Amino acid sequence: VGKHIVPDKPLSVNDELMADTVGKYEALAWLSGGLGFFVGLGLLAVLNDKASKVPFTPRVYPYDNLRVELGGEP
Amino acid sequence: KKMIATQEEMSAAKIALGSRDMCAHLLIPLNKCRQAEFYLPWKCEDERHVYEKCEYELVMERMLAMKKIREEEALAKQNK
Amino acid sequence: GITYKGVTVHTPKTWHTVTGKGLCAVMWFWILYRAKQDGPVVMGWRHPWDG
Amino acid sequence: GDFRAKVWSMTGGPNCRPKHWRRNTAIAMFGVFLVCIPIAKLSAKLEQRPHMPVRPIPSQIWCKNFGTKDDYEKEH
Amino acid sequence: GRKKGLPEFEESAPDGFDPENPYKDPVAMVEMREHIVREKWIQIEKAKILREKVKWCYRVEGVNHYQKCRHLVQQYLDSTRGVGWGKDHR
Amino acid sequence: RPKGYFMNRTPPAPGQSRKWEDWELPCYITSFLTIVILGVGLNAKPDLSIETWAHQKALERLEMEKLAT
Amino acid sequence: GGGMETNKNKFIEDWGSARENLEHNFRWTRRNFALIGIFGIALPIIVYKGIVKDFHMQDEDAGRPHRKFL
Amino acid sequence: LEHFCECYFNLSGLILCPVLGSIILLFIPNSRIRLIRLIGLCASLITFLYSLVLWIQFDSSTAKFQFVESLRWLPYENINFYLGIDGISLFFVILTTFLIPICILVGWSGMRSYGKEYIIAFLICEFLMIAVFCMLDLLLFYVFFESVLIPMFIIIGVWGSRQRKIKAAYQFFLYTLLGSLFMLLAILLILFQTGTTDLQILLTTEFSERRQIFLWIAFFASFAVKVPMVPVHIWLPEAHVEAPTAGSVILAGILLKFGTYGFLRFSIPMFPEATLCFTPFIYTLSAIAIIYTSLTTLRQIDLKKIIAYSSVAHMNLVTIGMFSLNIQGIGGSILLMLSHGLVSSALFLCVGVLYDRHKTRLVRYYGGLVSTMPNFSTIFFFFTLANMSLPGTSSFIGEFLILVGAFQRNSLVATLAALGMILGAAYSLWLYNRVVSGNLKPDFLHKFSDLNGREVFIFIPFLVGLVWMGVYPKVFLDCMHTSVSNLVQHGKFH
Repeated sequence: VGKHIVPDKPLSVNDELMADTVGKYEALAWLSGGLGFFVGLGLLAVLNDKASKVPFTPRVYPYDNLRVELGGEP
Repeated sequence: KKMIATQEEMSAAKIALGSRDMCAHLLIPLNKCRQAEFYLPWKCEDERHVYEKCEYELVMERMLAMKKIREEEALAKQNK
Repeated sequence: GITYKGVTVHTPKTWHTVTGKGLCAVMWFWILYRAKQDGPVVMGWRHPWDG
Repeated sequence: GDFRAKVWSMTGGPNCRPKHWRRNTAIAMFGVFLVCIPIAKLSAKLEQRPHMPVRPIPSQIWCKNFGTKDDYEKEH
Repeated sequence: GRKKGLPEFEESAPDGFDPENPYKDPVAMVEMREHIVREKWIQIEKAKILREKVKWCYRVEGVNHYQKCRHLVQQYLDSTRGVGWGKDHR
Repeated sequence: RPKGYFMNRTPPAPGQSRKWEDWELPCYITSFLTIVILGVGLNAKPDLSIETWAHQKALERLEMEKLAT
Repeated sequence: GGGMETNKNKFIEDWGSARENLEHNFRWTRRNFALIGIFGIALPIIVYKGIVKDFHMQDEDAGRPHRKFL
Repeated sequence: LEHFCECYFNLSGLILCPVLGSIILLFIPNSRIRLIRLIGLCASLITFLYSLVLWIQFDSSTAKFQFVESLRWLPYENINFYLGIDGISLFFVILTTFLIPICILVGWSGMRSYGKEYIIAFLICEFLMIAVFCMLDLLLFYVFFESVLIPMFIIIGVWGSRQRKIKAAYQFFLYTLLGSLFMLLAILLILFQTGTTDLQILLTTEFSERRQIFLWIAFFASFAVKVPMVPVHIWLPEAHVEAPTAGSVILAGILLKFGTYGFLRFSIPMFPEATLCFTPFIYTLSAIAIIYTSLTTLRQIDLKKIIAYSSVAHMNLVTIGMFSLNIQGIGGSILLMLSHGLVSSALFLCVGVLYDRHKTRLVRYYGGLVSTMPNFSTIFFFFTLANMSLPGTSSFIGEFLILVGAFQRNSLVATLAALGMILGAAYSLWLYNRVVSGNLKPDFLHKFSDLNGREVFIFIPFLVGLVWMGVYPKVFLDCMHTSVSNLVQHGKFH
């Protein structure tokens, strides 16, 4: 805006392309811990087995559980 | 509770495949007014309440059915 | 506007105060009314088909 | 700003205040309504309603394609 | 100059083609390739017409499409297997 | 008046007209011919595409095999 | 002050000309052996075998012997 | 056997038109600039109109070569040659005839210093290129293609911008000559079997599997230098960048198509068994090139180097579709060919507009051009979108139809090819924003001019072309499907 800076020093090769308080691999370590929270909860859902604790039977629909209405051979 | 609404009647009322249960008969007059009364919540309260009473009893029956099954797993377990 | 050691805060316009008060008031009246009719139902005490 | 006053753009540029913008705006409104005419006739000729509505609708006046696709074994 | 109307082609496969030896009659080998292309295009348009029936069956019948369009779906799916130049050879 | 000039050409003297550059007339004439040769020619040429022929052939073969058995 | 042509910058132009003459600086270092080995030979081969195996799996899925290639 | 066509509009007159223009210009004094310019422009325009009429009388039901006409070489009549087009080559002739007048119009302002030599070279290029697209013989294809090297060499070396044009022209001529010589070896190999090089005949002659493989490899070497394919693609950057704007337009819009057209006209149909055995090999090279050269495009700092590097990625998607050997693959490959010949040329035209005023190609010098060149910025953005295969543009039609064709043959190559969508969008938008968006840099550039009347007219047929094929590609697909269908069915009988 005010004044673009004219180079006075040789430009680097990766100059066309050129997160401050935390390092690179440390950030990955923290993020894997957060993704480890999601994995841990998924395993608890496996061990909870809410499928083995359903308080009602599966629905049973009339006319052969809607065989013809669901596209089954008349 | 026995099927009252036949396949043709449910097909004629274009009933969603998930709602062809045992209270399909009470749904047809409920949906008929819903289209007629612009799906307004403060209308068809009578037709809605009979249908909701149905779908509640069907769930309770299937809840009672599972209670008996739950009460039979323990019979096997204590007789191990 | 009312000045207090340099800072001045202008009084809001009348219909902005009225509309803000009224619309929230309709909301409170809406909630108290719907709690009157559905509070028992959602609290589980009764059923819509009871009667 | 300063040089932007010598720059021609279709959108008008920064701070565009044409002197006759009202008569221009209405001429635009008449044009768009005119273009909306052939679009409506093409739409009404191209609309297809397989099911008769439960109640009469605005489109039962300008559109004549109601309940015509019943024999879908003949579609080609 | 060309006469007004649709193009006309011989309906039957060129006699002179030998399936065991196709590089024996040069003229027939070419007219046979053209015939096969035209035959395949008829099958493609055959399925495309069957696709239109399924489309409007689904649109007309609504939630009753599974029981009502069952036959049209079967016909259309059978036609698309071994059609054109897609994932089926012959 | 608008800001700037369309295509950055200063207007001619008042009462006069812009002088057309040498390329304008041959390019404008060709553009008109291009529209007329394609806009009318493409719509007037017969529909000899293979798809159009096979669609008619598919309708009759479906007719002959449905009317017959 | 005058002329539409850009006011060249010696460092930008040296930057620009360095890029155009990169083949003059190529030395067979360990880094280049690895990069050319991994990305000039190994990766093309892995991709080719994945593509061929994709055909072969289609062959056995359709009850047909594996297609010879190359 | 004389095969003279009954049609009034035939291939011979279209061939002769630019030849007559060139012969007329050699004798006109260079002092008569106005006359030279108008003669060249009118000749090119007449040729374009003739090609449109050739489109009008086209039959989209036949698989037989159309407007077929013969030219005798000897009174012994042993060696007789034929001209003809089909659904595969018609649109390439029309594109050549459309692009040549654009090239004459681009250098209109500098024609005082160019001269008749500039218009003559482009007219001779046009005549040779149309001839190449219209041949039914392997031998004449070789002669006329090998002949295009001389005028392109002259165009690059004389009207190129910097002294790098020397190296660029050298590399162009030598790479193309190597490929052409390999094709010549294949043409003599075929001749020894057949006794002839006539396309209609060799389409009816069976080749042994071993000879099919060997002939395919010699045809491959020729066509793959012109595609271009990795690793013989490195001549294209220097050549396309160092050339003048019209030279770049011809190089990328027409000359690049000769290799993929040679795959469709000769290699694929003539050797159907060899084509199948080499499909995984073609898929690997094409997929590597799309991924590698797109990532290279990201890191280029030159306006023209970015656009030129983009063409390598697009042409290798074209090879993927044409080797899928189905209707969507081949039809998509042809449509992308024509669309690329429009989008790439227009993008080269956009950069040429900027280089004509400012005489720099470095991206870092530009920036903030939206506030000084809004009309150029709007046109630059549209063709930037067309280079990303945006739906609505012509290049999306070819791109998706190829991905459909590749998916039904190999899912893996379709997935690797579809990565062009992510990478192609990355560099295209990065280029547009670094040039047009942002703030001006008055230390580098402080004097600007938007597009003039001639530059605006140049872009209009390009804008109409991409939108037209983008939203209604049926006019093109209708005239191609019969020839495309017979290309796919060639070699099998079930």
